[PDB]
Amino acid sequence: VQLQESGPGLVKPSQSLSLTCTVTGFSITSDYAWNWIRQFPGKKLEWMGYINFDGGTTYNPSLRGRISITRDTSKNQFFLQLRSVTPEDTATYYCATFYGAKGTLDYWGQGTSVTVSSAKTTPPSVYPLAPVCGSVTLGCLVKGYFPEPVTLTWNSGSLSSGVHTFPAVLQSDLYTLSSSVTVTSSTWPSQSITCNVAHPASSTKVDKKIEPR
Amino acid sequence: IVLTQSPSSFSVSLGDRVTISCKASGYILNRLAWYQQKPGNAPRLLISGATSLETGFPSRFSGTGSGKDYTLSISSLQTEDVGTYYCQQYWSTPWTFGGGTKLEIRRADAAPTVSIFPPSSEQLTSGGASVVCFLNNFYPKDINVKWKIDGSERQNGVLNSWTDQDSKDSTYSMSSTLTLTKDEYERHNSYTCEATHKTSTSPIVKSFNRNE
Repeated sequence: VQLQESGPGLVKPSQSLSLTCTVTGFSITSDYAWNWIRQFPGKKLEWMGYINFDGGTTYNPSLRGRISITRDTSKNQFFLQLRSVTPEDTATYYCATFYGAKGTLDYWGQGTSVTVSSAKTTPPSVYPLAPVCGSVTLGCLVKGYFPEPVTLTWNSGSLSSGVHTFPAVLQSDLYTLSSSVTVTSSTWPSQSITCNVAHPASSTKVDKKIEPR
Repeated sequence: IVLTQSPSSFSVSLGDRVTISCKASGYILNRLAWYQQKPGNAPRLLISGATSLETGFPSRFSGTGSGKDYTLSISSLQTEDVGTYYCQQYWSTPWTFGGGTKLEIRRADAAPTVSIFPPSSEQLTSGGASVVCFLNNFYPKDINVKWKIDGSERQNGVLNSWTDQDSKDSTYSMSSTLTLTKDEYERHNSYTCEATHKTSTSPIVKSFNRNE
């Protein structure tokens, strides 16, 4: 009924990728097949395989010899192992259910993003974007981080209307993105504007106060 | 079995009909699913068995087809239908998906609001310089940005990033960032980002001068 993927978000090439799906609300031995599906950066979907409620497995021949799907019935969990990964295994990995008498992928987890890369986890530098000029739009430039993603919160999230988050791009091996916020000319710089930049992979949060001149 | 969707992208006005085709390389006997995927979310089952509408979706959605040929139709497009739609066969293993069809809302034109930002003193101390231009709340998505440094166009070191279509007003926004070294940046005076968009007969310009 409810599925939740977990596991490392960054794996180096040539190593094994291991993920866990924790299932609640339904026993993985009672019915259904329990599947792994992945979505590549270009958004194509690939079914990888399943473990059935009786423990039998079936795998996509595209992954022949490289995949194992196993389970722990005591914890209502099932697992993916993908061996000898390369950067082409970078994808969002989903677990999902199948019922033989229907045939579709009915219930899905939220997905977990895995990056296969030799690049090192690096927290972002946060730089202010303020008008030189000599409504007002401000921003924060979030540069030099790896892997994805980051979240930018303006004034601890209070500031809701008029925030834009631009998707990150790679620049010399590291991600860069920016976020914009637009506020009434009456509130800045009279009231403080701060961006708060969270990078879960490095367990860091950094705040930058926007200053005028 | 290979599943082919045509096309890969659709732009449709609110209230209009959309038709998404899916063709299987073999006969799949109606063992055909459709999924809707919104950004940041898992695919959600929409149609099973070619024609059966899943609970949680309205009758505006309908699946038809037989043999190798299947269609998902939306009779009257609504803003919450924005996303990517995939077909999937479950006739034979390995189960296979079509490549997806991304659906966006065709709304009225909207002109970009442009803002330009010099490199921060903080970034300059590290030896780099990024000049940032935001182009906010425009439609359609097609837009051309040109950077000029002391009046001369620069194309190297420019990175452009568009947001997804905004779920509220159906516009796009984008950042255009020009990255230079500190010494390259500090050798020139004027920095201009110029946007060409169908909402204006002339370029939409924002500039700053280091000598203020």
